[PDB]
Amino acid sequence: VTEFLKPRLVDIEQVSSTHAKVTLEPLERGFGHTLGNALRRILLSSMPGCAVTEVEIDGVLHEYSTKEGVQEDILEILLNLKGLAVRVQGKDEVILTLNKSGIGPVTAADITHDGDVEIVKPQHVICHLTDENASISMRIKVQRGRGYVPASTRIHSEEDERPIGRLLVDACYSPVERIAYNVEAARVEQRTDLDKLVIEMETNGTIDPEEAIRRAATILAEQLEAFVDLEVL
Amino acid sequence: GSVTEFLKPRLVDIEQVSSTHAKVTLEPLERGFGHTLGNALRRILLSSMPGCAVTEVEIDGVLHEYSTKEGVQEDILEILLNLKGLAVRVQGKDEVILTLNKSGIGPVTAADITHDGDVEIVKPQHVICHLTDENASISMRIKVQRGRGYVPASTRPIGRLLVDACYSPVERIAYNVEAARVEQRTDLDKLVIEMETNGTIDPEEAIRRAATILAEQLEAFVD
Amino acid sequence: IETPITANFREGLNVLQYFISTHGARKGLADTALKTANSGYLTRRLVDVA
Amino acid sequence: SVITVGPYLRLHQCGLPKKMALELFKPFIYGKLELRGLATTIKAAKKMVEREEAVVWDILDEVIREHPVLLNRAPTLHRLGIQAFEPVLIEGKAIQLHPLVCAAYNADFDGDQMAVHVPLTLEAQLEARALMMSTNNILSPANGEPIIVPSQDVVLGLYYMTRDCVNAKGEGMVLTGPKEAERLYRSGLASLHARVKVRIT
Amino acid sequence: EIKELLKLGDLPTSGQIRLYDGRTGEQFERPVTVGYMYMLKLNHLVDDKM
Amino acid sequence: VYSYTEKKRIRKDFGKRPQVLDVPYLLSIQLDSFQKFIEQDPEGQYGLE
Amino acid sequence: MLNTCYRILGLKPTVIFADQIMYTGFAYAARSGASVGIDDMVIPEKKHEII
Amino acid sequence: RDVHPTHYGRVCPIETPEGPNIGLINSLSVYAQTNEYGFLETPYRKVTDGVVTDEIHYLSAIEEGNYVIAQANSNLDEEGHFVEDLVTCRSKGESSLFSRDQVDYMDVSTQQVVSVGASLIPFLEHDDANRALMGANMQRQAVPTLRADKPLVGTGMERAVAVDSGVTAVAKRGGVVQYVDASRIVIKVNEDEMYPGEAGIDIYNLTKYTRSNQNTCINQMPCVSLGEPVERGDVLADGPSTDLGELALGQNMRVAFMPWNGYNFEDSILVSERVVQEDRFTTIHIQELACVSRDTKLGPEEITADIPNVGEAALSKLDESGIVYIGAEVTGGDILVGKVTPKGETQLTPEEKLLRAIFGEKASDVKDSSLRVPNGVSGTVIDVQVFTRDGVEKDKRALEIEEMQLKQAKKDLSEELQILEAGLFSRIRAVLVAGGVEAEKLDKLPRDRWLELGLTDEEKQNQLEQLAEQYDELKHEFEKKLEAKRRKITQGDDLAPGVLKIVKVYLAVKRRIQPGDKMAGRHGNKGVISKINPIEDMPYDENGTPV
Ligand SMILES: [Mg+2]
Repeated sequence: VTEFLKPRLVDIEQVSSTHAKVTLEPLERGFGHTLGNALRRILLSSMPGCAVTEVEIDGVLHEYSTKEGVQEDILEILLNLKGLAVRVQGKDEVILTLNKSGIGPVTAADITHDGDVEIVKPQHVICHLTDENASISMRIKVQRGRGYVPASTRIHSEEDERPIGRLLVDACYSPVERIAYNVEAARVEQRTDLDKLVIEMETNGTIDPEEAIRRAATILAEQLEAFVDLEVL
Repeated sequence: GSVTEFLKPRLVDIEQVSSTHAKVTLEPLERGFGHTLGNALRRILLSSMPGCAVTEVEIDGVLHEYSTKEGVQEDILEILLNLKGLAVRVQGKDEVILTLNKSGIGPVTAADITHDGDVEIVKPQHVICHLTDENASISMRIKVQRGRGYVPASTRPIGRLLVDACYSPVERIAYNVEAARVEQRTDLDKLVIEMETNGTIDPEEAIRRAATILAEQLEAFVD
Repeated sequence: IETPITANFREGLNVLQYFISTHGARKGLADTALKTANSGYLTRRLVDVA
Repeated sequence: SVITVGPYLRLHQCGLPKKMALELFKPFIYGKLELRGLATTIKAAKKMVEREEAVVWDILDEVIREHPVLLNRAPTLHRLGIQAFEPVLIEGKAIQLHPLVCAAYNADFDGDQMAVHVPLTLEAQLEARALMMSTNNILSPANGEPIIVPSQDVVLGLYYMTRDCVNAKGEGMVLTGPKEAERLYRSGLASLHARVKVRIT
Repeated sequence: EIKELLKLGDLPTSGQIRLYDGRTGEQFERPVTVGYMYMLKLNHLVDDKM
Repeated sequence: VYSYTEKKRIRKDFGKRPQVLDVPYLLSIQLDSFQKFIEQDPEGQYGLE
Repeated sequence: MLNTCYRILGLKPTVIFADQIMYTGFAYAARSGASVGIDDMVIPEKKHEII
Repeated sequence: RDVHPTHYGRVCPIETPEGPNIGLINSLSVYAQTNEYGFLETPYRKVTDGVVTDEIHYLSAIEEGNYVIAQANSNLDEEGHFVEDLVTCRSKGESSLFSRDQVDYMDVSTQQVVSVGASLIPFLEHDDANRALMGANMQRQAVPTLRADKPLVGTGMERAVAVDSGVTAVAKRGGVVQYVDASRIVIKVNEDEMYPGEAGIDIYNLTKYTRSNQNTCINQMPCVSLGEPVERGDVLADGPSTDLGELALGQNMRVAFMPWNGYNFEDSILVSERVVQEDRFTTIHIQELACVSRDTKLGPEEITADIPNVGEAALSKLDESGIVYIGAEVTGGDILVGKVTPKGETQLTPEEKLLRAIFGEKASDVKDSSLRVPNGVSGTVIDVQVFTRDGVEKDKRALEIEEMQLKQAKKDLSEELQILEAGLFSRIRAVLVAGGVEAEKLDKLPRDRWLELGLTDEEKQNQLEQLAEQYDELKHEFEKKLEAKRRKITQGDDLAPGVLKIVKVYLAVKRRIQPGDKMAGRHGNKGVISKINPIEDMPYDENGTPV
């Protein structure tokens, strides 16, 4: 009559590896859009991602050079490596080593298998080796962050980057790509005017959908609790 | 730093214009969070927030939707417009009805209504209409109604007459996001909630109930 | 010109109607080119007379 | 610099970047860093603002607070081509500038550049506030017409708001004030064009 | 031909779809024209101007 | 028929007028003038001779 | 209107008025969604007959 | 300044720079040839009795003034006749509507009035002439971005403009790609297109990361892959602002037309943050800084890394030879090349005397004129070119660079001789599979005698000896051209009089986009962008995609 019906989430249609479709069933009137645009802005704004930051290729000084025996320029290898989605499972920062020799493409499956680092798609090409006795070796530094952190604001105190042969990539620690909520009618029996918010996220693979919604509602309620205890001035 | 710490509000400073018109400027919010907090609070307060107001009023003489009562210079449409802003505060009784029998000379204000122990007409100086200097009468069975939002009369037999309903105590909420600044962190929000109510509750308690509604919707997902 | 250009910009212009309606633009652009050079000198004189 | 809009400004304000405003207000920051004791000389107060410490950005917000700057476009025609604005610091490289004053400057944001200027002396900081401030120049000198008229987007928005259609939502309902008109429209219960009996005062 | 192309995809033939707002999630009235203009970038770069 | 550079991404064409002449090689002016200039022209017509 | 406000009220509640006019005119052209599409140029049907 | 009724087909009417010289800096039309004498002639295809025969005649101006030329928008009924019975045309400046037997010529194509610049605007004829002029003038200032995309709405002249400039690497003789690196392409030539003297392996060396005149990154990346058959005229390596041999000056973005909260007021432009996350407009700028070391009358300006009154914090990045390290991330104010300059008769003021006596510091007879980075630019040093006047001693850095360049040139000539030897013995083997076929005996004896193997009395026997004398010619050519390149590297330089060594240091800045930067469409819809809006605030359609 006046209390409310509280939303509880219901089934998580993992309709692809990256796609997802969550549904929040017994929603009250008008809180559909209120929670929907809140969760779209929160999910799209700030989630914990595990993008890469520093690549130290073996015989490479700077990214504006080429490398002999490889087909992309080094800058194109960095642009391929920025889009490498990778879910670190145990810690904060980690270093991935890639060693590959001989002709063929280099997918990300050739990255040395760690326990706590799970490459989500091993089909993702990195660079194209084009010679028989040509090889590559790099230490991809993967660390966990939040939001777009470019390389310009990355270098605060130079962080002892005295090796010149270490390249710095811009970071995009944000697993989500699109959210699109959708309200409709909720067919509970003894009620007509309810909603059922159907959030349809599209991650890159690192984040779980339920953990995406759980971190989103958590971070909203924790920003909220400067109000529920008002503390007037 | 980590990925779970966030810039929280530290200085909510509710400066109000003297009874009912606060301006709760609070800061710093993380970039973009000002708009989500402001829009969530705006739609929660404006759309669906519980309270009580008046829904139907039958007059003793007038049964028509828009006709003439004798002695009043205000039409029944104007009397209903004045009755829509009658700030009623009700206790645990859900649906109580009121009577306004007064024959007199000057105006009829909200002080001359009947009195129940659970009914709080918070503005006794709320004039409704004006009678002439006669034996003219006016007596209505005004019915308050406890509700959750705004229900216009177009959504909804005696012939009684139907007021618009505005049960929510707010009258105007308008957030306003501007740029705050921490000494290194550049782009932050500064949410400036501006809120005036109908005086049945202060803007502190309105913002607290808007917080409580939004937090209790999230009880199933937070840790 | 006798035979006017009878197509709107929604329907597009042909080659000849677009060529006809280009003297009207290169006459207007050269106008604002020389107009500022005259109007600078005019207010230069007007300030020093007053 | 180049100029942009920034339409959140009040009309005596302007956007100044933290790199131009650190450069122009240089000797004032030396004169303040000597005052705070943060540098006893000018050879230290120079190297403080050289590496742009954390405390030279709090001094700049003091020495900029009520000091008008002097924005000016390149083909200066009439006296509204040089106006004064209390600047507001921007993390950028461009000059944010109120939309109502581009009619006066004949300024477009297609890459038109404006120069800034610093009134140093104490008479000039009052001259730019009493005579050349933007809130003082609202009528053209050429004729009594106003000069800060809404130009091209605000007027279309105001046209779209102040209209009526023959049948929108909530046509015919009565309204107890210009605030219930806001509450109706923001809750999506009536359109922005609905012929409605309101009570005004 | 553009209308037949837009009907080859599932797009609406007006080229005009219903954009929603960013910060509120209230739908824009009067649906807007979205498409894919090939934008350029000129070298009037502000760091060379400031 | 198409070359092997055009079997990569063949751009859809709305040209209705059937073309007749190709676009000529766009740098003919500069190259042809300097080829007339530095050339052993056996009669005294063009350039250095 | 922004001249009668200057004549009636004075300078200060006209300078505060022009900012509110701009803040409202931008905000209600945001929600207007007022686009321009190719169907907004209604070519008249009697154009062919007249020509 | 004005346009003429004779400009049609010769000079573009919409490509001239506005300003003080409007219509004095005209641009040539597409098909506009040039006469024997020099007046601009333009092609027209001759209408015969009633049909448009394709005898494309080039008509000059005064000869154009006689006939009756039709229009390109005259419908032809697939035989050559005009569809109508009267067809619009232009006789003497003025147009008309003449009878369809009266005409004498028809235009060649719809493009022949406009230039090559203005032949790239899609829907030209819908724009006004002023905005078409501004679009044509602004399309030639587009910075070639990080990874150039495509015109999703193109004009077809993309490919001809891209090919017909010198920015890409087109194949000269079609064949199978043998090897593609990031900087070189080795085409093995097909057989019939191969001249019988050489053993054709075309080597295309690309241009990598060198600067333009406007300090942009002129850079060529290969588009083909290994083992791919390419043909003659096929594009192998995209230049700058090209993609698969098409012109890609800019990047095509999901756009919307609506006024958004005043941030796009006059011509200002919102840009979502997901644009700058994707690095769609991140152009690379490569500047060049120089440091001459003259011979002043006080003495020579040296070059060393012992510079007075500077600490170790700037001298970390130089080597011991006073020049910076290649790859060093330099920024505003750091020393690139430390140049000490001699001076005399200091006569210090007593405040600096007292200061140097307080700190015990010595006076410095050498003053500091080091080449430091200008203020604001923070790049990455990608190249140091050290010149030296002959007779001056090279330091460690210049000796290192000359060693590197000599090893590179020796490797270059060895690569051309060795991979040309690979193609040489491949064609020798192709000789050795006919008329005296030794399927294993040729593989038995080594390549010393493959070009001296016994065959029948054909041309192939003295084609083994022809490829043999080809290879012995290459054998002497490698050594002689090696000594040529070695003495050309190791010689002195032809500097100005008085200057000893010139040190050029090439910074490379990767400029992002930001509020202040000017962007434009192809139609004069320019505007400085004004807010890097985030991904949430930018409006989204009902599928999730922010515009
Ligand atoms: Mg302009």
